[PDB]
Amino acid sequence: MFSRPGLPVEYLQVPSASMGRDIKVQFQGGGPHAVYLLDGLRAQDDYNGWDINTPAFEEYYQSGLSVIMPVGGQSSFYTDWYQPSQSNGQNYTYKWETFLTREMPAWLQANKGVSPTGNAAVGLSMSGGSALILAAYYPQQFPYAASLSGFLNPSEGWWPTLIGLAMNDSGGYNANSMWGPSSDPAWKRNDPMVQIPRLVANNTRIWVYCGNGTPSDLGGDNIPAKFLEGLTLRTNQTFRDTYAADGGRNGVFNFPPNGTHSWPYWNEQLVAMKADIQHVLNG
Ligand SMILES: *[Se]c1ccccc1C(=O)N[C@]12C[C@H]3C[C@H](C[C@H](C3)C1)C2
Repeated sequence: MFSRPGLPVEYLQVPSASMGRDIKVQFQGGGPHAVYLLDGLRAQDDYNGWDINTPAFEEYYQSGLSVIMPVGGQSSFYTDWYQPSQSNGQNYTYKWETFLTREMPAWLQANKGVSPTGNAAVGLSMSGGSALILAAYYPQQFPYAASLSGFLNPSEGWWPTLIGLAMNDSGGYNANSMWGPSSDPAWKRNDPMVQIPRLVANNTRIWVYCGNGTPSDLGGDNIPAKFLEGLTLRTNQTFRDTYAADGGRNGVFNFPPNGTHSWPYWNEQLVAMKADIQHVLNG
């Protein structure tokens, strides 16, 4: 849990005009290019889950890369929502894509000397897909994206229902307020599987971790674990195969037999990809 004392970790308050509030960002300056470490479904407002559960700051200290951990955004999918969640009295609209792609990089450039371009987005659970979507639509910002136990085909089959159940359980957030009903174009727009051709066209460097066993942040009380595990396996296989079929050739896939959907394995992936990110971003 957390990193060793004495590191140059700063707790920053970054204004978001789109959300009408400051967003807390934990930051370790270490070079003009950065790794954006995105949190999972149950993201809290005190610390990013990467900091709470891993020594990520310590691991990337003196790596030649800055580390950016935005704080907050429970159940947000790091996306721009249509409107506030109508199930929990949310009193503003999540605009996390606007924050991550416009507001935050402008502020970090002016205040911390971080380049708005040539960075990596690394996500897990909820934010695995977010990382891939950010790279799909903002390739200059994110030539590198990692999805660790992400939801790779959120618009397909039972996934919109299962994601909705999880979002409601995680703070009472309503998926309808986010991307509309499952027939709405926003579901396909934000679906990594559907956006494979963008990832291929831009030659995004992708790193995908597939986990085994008990699901992370998925479905609800009614859903049998085995059913969910089977859906996850088949969706992951479909993503890897479709990426290849669509001409993708810049993706590193990871499926260790003992790997689970858990912080120790997500951290192992973060450690494993460090040299890769250094090479891609810094030469
Ligand atoms: Se990520 C995933 C999901 C479903 C099936 C297979 C995989 C996957 O990445 N498999 C491997 C197998 C071998 C060769 C490649 C690199 C390692 C080891 C994982 C692909």
